[PDB]
Amino acid sequence: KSYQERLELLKAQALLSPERQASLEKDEQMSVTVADQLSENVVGTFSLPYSLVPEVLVNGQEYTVPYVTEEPSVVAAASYASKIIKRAGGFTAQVHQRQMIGQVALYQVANPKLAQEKIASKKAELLELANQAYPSIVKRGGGARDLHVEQIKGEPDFLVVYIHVDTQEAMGANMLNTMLEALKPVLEELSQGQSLMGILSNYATDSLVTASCRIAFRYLSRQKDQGREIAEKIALASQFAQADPYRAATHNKGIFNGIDAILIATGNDWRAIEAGAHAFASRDGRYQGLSCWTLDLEREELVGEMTLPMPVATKGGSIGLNPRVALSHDLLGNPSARELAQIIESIGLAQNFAALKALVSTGIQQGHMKLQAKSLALLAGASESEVAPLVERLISDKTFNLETAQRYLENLRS
Amino acid sequence: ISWNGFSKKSYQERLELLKAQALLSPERQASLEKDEQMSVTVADQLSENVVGTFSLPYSLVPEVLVNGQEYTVPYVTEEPSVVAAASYASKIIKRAGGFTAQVHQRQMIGQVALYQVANPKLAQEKIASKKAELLELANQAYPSIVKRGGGARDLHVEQIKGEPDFLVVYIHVDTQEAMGANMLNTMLEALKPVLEELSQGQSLMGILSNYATDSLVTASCRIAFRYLSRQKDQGREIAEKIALASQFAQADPYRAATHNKGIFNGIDAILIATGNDWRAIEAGAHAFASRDGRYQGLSCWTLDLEREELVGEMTLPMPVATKGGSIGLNPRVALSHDLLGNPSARELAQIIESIGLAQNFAALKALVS
Ligand SMILES: NC(=O)C1=CN([C@@H]2O[C@H](COP(=O)(O)OP(=O)(O)OC[C@H]3O[C@@H](n4cnc5c(N)ncnc54)[C@H](OP(=O)(O)O)[C@@H]3O)[C@@H](O)[C@H]2O)C=CC1
Repeated sequence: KSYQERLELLKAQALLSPERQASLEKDEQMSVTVADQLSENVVGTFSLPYSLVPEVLVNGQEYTVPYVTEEPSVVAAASYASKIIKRAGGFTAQVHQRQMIGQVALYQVANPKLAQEKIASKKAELLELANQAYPSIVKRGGGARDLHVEQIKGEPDFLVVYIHVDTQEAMGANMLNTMLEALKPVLEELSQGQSLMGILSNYATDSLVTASCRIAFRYLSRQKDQGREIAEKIALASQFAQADPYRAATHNKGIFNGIDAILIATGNDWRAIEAGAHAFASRDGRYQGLSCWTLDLEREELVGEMTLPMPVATKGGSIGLNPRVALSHDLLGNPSARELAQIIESIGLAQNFAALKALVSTGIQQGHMKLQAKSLALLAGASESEVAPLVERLISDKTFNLETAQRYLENLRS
Repeated sequence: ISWNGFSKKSYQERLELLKAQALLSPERQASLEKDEQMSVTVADQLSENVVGTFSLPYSLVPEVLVNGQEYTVPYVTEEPSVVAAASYASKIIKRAGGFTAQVHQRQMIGQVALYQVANPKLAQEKIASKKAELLELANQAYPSIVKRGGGARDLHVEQIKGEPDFLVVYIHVDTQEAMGANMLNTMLEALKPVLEELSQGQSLMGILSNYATDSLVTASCRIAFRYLSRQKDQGREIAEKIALASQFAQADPYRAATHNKGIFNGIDAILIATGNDWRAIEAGAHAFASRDGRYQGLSCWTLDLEREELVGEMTLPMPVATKGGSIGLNPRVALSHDLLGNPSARELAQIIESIGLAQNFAALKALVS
């Protein structure tokens, strides 16, 4: 469909209220005046494409997901993956926890063991102090929930106080930074040490979210053995990303083609999600692929699963200022942060699935066979003028290999 | 002329000050003054299912001094204080002589993964013995790049034991001003048949790698203590605390993630402005951060007590581009490159690397002060 036909179709689907639909048809943008409130030294605005990924089925609810990407084929891939996985029942997703982590680092602590025990014994008192430093969140039902103290040996040694905070629908960088700043004096007195910093942590292991899918082999190919072969290769591709960091970077980049597209569309901080997830990818001592694809040979199903820190937000940042971000949240039915996180996780896994399927699939047939035959021609030692006759003979056979290329090369020259 | 007063100037006055700097041609200045955006029609050719466009702020970071050359850096970010921090850091570091940056190598890596190789050692030697023949085969698969002076330069083979074992053929390719995903993927498709024949194995995939360790770029600065504070000794204390914060990021992954995020507030901002793939740079760099077995901070700040200097350094994979993709289709991306003086990709990599370190400096300074 054309651009305009896409708008008519979206209008007929009634996914947007009449006002939002009109806004989108006028392609309403954040104004320079509002942009001037989001950033500094603003001299204009910058536009990217805004696309829709239909039929994203998460926990039995179907969504049309907005994407902002400049990379060709990314949206098409996500739509393709979503369609297949919808046939296979959609995604199942869950939030394990949703809390943000902040830390105060202390140094020059003469007696770290005692300091650790003193601080741990004042846990409730210190959590009450953080809550009083930012009193709005407790009134609204959130707040600082836990505290842990760790010694980190090295050059020099650090004593690190971590707080775990329920920030509800917000990202909470300012909340944690305010709470941590209030804790510094008492943490110094309790430890008799020096406060180095108090800052939120983007290694958001209190906000893990998991999505999965289960794809019968028949959705991968009609030829019974073929679908199994595609599934087997996708699992092998997932295993390869576990073995080679050079593959892992590309595997995970492919996930974030999708994730970053919907983060931008929803006003979320993708540098934060990227950092937390790529750090999560090396928690076992090696940088590895973030998702796992495995075979269910008994059920003949390909199983995909991906766990990430996904501390996204539905309030704050530009979510209220950029009008198209507001439209994106409306388009999704105004999900909570937890629901949004589960949608984003599914999208990331969908994006990954389309990449792996394309990576492992072979045989352009008509054109691929001439590519194959020319490579074998050259390896056989064909010179420049011999290549075209060679390829022509090869591709005209039911099958061929290097030995065929070499034998025909000898016929050519003899 | 001076950039003083630029942040407090109105939008209209900022544009006038930019005009006074004579950084842009009449057409580009006009384009910016009308805030010209990529149209829906052009967007419709860059992506699929397009139903509109999405706008973000566009800002300038002036006085970025890299290898004796001064730049006005464009930023696209939605996070308050990011542009201000980068501008603050850049001015201080310009006072301190600016950045020194160098490109160690500029090549892309692609890989073919082979499995079911009965004799990996033999396959490894057979493949190595046809190296020159394989490199020429790859170059003929994408002959336009060779006409421009690039192409496949090297090829090596590794056994990666595991479940199962893989035999991996890596190619190292000079992609010139492009990122070269299509170039490498095309060469790799051509290599699959012959690599399978040589190895007597099965090709699993042939794809470029975003772990771009053949494209490392290093940037550094040396900031006298007196540029960190007017009160003198306070400057040394700030230097000491920034070095400590850098060390904390070597010790705790919970800190390293935030440290590295803070770097990419800046890097991704200029990547978007120049039409480059920020997922690719993010992935390779975060992968680089755990090369020593632990996820660690990507930059190092150290005290030079003897010279009374705070020293900053950062090495990253930075395979950025000046040709291809949306580069040139989005009118503001074309404008961003003109704004930088149309740097080569190598030059741009050095500017971006410097920007990331500048951003990092402002984050750490604000954190410990
Ligand atoms: N994991 C990944 O990163 C992957 C990314 N991509 C996406 O593809 C794009 C990057 O791939 P890429 O191959 O670089 O882009 P292109 O496919 O568009 O190829 C680059 C084009 O620029 C031309 N050109 C002009 N000058 C030069 C020069 N000095 N050096 C090289 N080329 C020049 C080339 O030659 P000419 O016009 O004369 O033929 C060619 O047409 C990005 O959008 C990326 O996101 C795609 C697949 C995988």
